[PDB]
Amino acid sequence: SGMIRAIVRAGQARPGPPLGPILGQRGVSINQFCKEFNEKTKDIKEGIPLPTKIFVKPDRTFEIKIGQPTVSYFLKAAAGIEKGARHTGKEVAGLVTLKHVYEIARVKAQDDAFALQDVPLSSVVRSIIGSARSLGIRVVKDLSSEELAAFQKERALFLAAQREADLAAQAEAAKK
Amino acid sequence: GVEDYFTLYADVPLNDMFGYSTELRSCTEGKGEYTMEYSRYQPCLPSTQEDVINKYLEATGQL
Amino acid sequence: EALKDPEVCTDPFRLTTHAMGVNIYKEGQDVVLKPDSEYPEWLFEMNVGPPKKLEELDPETREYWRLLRKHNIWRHNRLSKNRKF
Amino acid sequence: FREVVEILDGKTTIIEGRITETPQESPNPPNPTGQCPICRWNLKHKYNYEDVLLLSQFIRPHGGMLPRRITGLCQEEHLKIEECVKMAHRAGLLPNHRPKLPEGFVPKSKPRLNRYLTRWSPRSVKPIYNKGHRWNKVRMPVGSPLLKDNVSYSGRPLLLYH
Amino acid sequence: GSKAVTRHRRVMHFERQKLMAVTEYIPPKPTINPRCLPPPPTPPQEETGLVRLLRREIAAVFRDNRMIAVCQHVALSAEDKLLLRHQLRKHKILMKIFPNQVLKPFLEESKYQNLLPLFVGHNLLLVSEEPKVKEMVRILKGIPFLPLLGGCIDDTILSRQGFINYSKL
Amino acid sequence: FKTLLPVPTFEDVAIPEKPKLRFVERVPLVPKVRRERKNLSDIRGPSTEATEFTEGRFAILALGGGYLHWGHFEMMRLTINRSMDPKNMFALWRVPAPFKPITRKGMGQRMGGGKGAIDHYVTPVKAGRLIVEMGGRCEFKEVQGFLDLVAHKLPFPAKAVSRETLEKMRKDQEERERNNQNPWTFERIATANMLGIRKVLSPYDLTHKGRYWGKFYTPERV
Amino acid sequence: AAALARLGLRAVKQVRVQFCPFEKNVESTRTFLQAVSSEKVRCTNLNCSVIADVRHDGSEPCVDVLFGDGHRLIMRGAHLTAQEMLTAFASHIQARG
Amino acid sequence: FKTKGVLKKRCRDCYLVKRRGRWFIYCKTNPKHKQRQM
Amino acid sequence: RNRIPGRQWIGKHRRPRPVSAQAKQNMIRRLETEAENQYWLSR
RNA sequence: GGGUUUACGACCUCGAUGUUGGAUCAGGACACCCAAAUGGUGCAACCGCUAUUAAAGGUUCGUUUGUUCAACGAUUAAAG
Ligand SMILES: [Mg+2]
Ligand SMILES: [Mg+2]
Ligand SMILES: [Mg+2]
Ligand SMILES: [Mg+2]
Ligand SMILES: [Mg+2]
Ligand SMILES: [Mg+2]
Ligand SMILES: [Mg+2]
Ligand SMILES: [Mg+2]
Ligand SMILES: [Mg+2]
Ligand SMILES: [Mg+2]
Ligand SMILES: [Mg+2]
Ligand SMILES: [Mg+2]
Ligand SMILES: [Mg+2]
Ligand SMILES: [Mg+2]
Ligand SMILES: [Mg+2]
Ligand SMILES: [Zn+2]
Ligand SMILES: [Zn+2]
Repeated sequence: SGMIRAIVRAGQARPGPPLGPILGQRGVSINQFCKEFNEKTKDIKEGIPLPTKIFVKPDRTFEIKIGQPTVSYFLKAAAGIEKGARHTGKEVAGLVTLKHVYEIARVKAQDDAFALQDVPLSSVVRSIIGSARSLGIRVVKDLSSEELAAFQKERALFLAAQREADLAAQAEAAKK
Repeated sequence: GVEDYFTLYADVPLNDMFGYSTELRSCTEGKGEYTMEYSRYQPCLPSTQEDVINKYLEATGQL
Repeated sequence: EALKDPEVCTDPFRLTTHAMGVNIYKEGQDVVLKPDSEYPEWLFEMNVGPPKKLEELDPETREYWRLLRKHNIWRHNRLSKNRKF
Repeated sequence: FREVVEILDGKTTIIEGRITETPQESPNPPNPTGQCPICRWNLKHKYNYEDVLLLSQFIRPHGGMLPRRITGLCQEEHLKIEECVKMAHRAGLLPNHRPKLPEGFVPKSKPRLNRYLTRWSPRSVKPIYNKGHRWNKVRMPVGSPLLKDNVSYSGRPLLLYH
Repeated sequence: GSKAVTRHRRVMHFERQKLMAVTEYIPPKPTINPRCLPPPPTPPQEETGLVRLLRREIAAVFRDNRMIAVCQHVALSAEDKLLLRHQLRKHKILMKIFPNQVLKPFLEESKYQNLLPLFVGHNLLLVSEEPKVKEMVRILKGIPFLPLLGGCIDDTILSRQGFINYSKL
Repeated sequence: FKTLLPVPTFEDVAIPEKPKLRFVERVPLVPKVRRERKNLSDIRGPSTEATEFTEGRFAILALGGGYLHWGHFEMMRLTINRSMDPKNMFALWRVPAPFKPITRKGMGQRMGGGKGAIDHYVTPVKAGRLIVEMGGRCEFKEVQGFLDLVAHKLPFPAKAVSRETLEKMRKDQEERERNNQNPWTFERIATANMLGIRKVLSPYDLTHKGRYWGKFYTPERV
Repeated sequence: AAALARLGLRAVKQVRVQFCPFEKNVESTRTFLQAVSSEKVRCTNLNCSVIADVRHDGSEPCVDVLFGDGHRLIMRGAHLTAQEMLTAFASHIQARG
Repeated sequence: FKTKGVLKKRCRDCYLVKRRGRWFIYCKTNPKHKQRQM
Repeated sequence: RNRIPGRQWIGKHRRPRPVSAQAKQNMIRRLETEAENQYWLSR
């Protein structure tokens, strides 16, 4: 039938949308796919998302190809934040060191993309740096002793003020 | 949803739910069924508010 | 159906000590930070800031023409914004 | 000229291309330095729909026109020659430049009305029932306006709308 | 009587109509049309940085490496293209793609004029140091409709049969 | 294969504050109480003011004469504000607010009795005057595309021109008026009073040179 | 390639293009090969075998299509255009099969 | 068919053809894009 | 059928009678005569 | 663009161009209500809504009102 891309959680493979109707229209069952995915990713920490490609054949059979997790997840973990920044460039979400970037690149090099592409780690580090720039996470050369926490305190205060301002704007739009 | 059967929740006003079992069955070939219960109140949209106000005025006669 | 709950257990210290998100499998084994005597120099010999400019690149290398093609695509996209089809 | 031939011998189809001899340009043109065929053979503003000996040089055996990138005419001369070939085909010249339909040649129809200098197509023009008054008169177009630059030996302009 | 400024174009007096018709503009018309007149001399086009870079790269490729194989660039899926690229970089052989508009003049100016019938359609330049055609033909045999056009092995132009013979040698 | 041409880069242009078009009032802050005559000379003839660019690079040129009222002003303002990019483009007016009072009379009134009552205000526009002038770090293709609509919806014929297109059309008009072939020109005949043509001509034709007729302007008339 | 992909080539077994790339009349045959060996033509049917025979002294470029109706379309293309060969092959495939 | 004074292609699959002396915007995917120049 | 409103050559809507080549030639001839006149009236 | 309504003008008639509605007979235009051939639809079907072409033929009977109109009753393929 064709190939389907899906970013699925490690062990949280539910038989509902946004993956149920697609596979159902393709013809493949959903419970079989969820079982196979859970048995294939049971060794993975339940919760982290990873892209996978499902090749559905004309005889209603399917094969699964699982790769490395999402770079956004890798960066959020390495920075210690739950959600990225809204206004990229104007605000800073986290702080990741080139060491952490190199480790992320080394763990991610063994995927479909960077396997089909014989490319050294330099370009993968560049891709990770670009992804971090898009997420809004700064990459300092060598700065992590306690100033990471010094910036984390200001970031938490900024997030609190942002939540209060968002609630105030919602209340204003409600009473207007 | 579970399997070949999706379950979609929504918050629809009661004034807009009249005659919905004849439309849902029409678009689902008689296979779709729905259940609804009163949830909460909210400020009505200006169009239906103007509609019910004009209805009240025409009921009490004078404009 | 959300992200991993483990996120910066001890943010002031653990994040500086090493990265915890590199470990993917359920068996918790975090890798050491591998101090600066391990990674090669190309890691630090790359731009970690804003990108370069077309008025700063020299028109005899390939990245100059790559950025010029990017700018040409941008200009074509800006011009084709009035597609009435 | 190249010809495509097909050979069927027991559920085996053979498609072949055969190149035959073609006539070339005459050796002595009057204006060799001209880039265009017509404008170098000095036929510019000289031909018409009657000059079939010139209009039939570049057309397909089924009456179709030939591409400009293959012929070499300048755009205006190409458009003029296209309109002249259309007018000749409508007037009845070039009768052997039509497809041979042995099944359709038997059911004869109404006799062909004689015409010449026909601008539009006979199956697309509607009859002018009002015809207008003297101040607003619905004139009938005759010939093409692309041939308005031809040499006029009498000096009078060609009446393209009458 | 209408005003001096109206909306109905205010049809003029007959004398003014005649004056307008007489004073109408007449454009200058030359004796001979300049379109397919003998054209002006050639406006020599100047070389740019892109074509200079391409010429320099092609010269460096033809000067430095030894095995220069010419293959037909087949339109396959990019995933299979990346797979062949991986299999090529495994044996340390690379593939290049150059525009014909910059490759044909360089080829006919250099000593590789005998490769002209090879560089008309889509092209793939297999470039490698230490020519090892055995593994190359081994990995090209897996794909049936990717035909080896030809190439040169240390200033020796060979066809597909020549490449097969050099591999078996 | 095609060559890679460089792209135009705009850095010297500065987007001012409030780049959108300002709101125009239907009636001036002080209404004209005294009723004025409808001088049609403010439409007749070529425009003398607002004929050149001030700070922008594109504009809406009026190839004819007419009146602009609050409906036209609101149309232009709304269309330009909703179709422009306030981060890279700015627009400004070149015609004043409606100031000329227009009188009207009720239906069923016979002729005479005096002047009517002021109904609305208009802005006189002559041929060759700019209406809206735009600038910024944008090209002309998109601006022309979204300004042709306003130029068409304007009463008089209008075009979306730029500096280059305006200079090009003016130089083309000069070239035509200088390489004209026939020796007889409207200007020459009217200035010399040949054939006694001043009897049918107008005293303003000596300056209009046959290019302006009432409120209309023919740019191909030398 | 698109005209072939929108044709349903599932009813063809083998297509072999035998040519010599060192000639002066193999342009049409090379483009025919590249059009019949495109990715869409590959994915519309995987049972087909597309062979590209490269010789040096054959001097007669040609194409041979054997399809499962027991049919054999043989076209010795020395002067035909690629477009004409494409249209002929497509019309024959849609006529038989 | 809609009889209009100014024809314009409403999608990339509309084709403009001259038939019976008029211009026609024909569309095979969206038949509601059928326009006829009056 | 095609009526001219009002009088033929008076109102806002008149007869659209065009200018002919004969009238153009006559005007050009008169202009040439007047040009020769204003030349002879120069010195 | 047309000249159906009201108005504007006051050009032909004041040694007369008799003024609303109806009865009889209707001529014509199409900007088609029906009947006919089609296109698009958010056209499933029955009903519809628009647009194109076509004017040879039709376009009801009653209560109230002087009424043209208007409301209402029963129909028609329609009650232009
Ligand atoms: Mg690149
Ligand atoms: Mg007057
Ligand atoms: Mg207008
Ligand atoms: Mg009259
Ligand atoms: Mg009149
Ligand atoms: Mg009347
Ligand atoms: Mg009036
Ligand atoms: Mg009177
Ligand atoms: Mg009077
Ligand atoms: Mg009277
Ligand atoms: Mg009498
Ligand atoms: Mg009648
Ligand atoms: Mg009609
Ligand atoms: Mg009907
Ligand atoms: Mg009738
Ligand atoms: Zn020519
Ligand atoms: Zn369309």
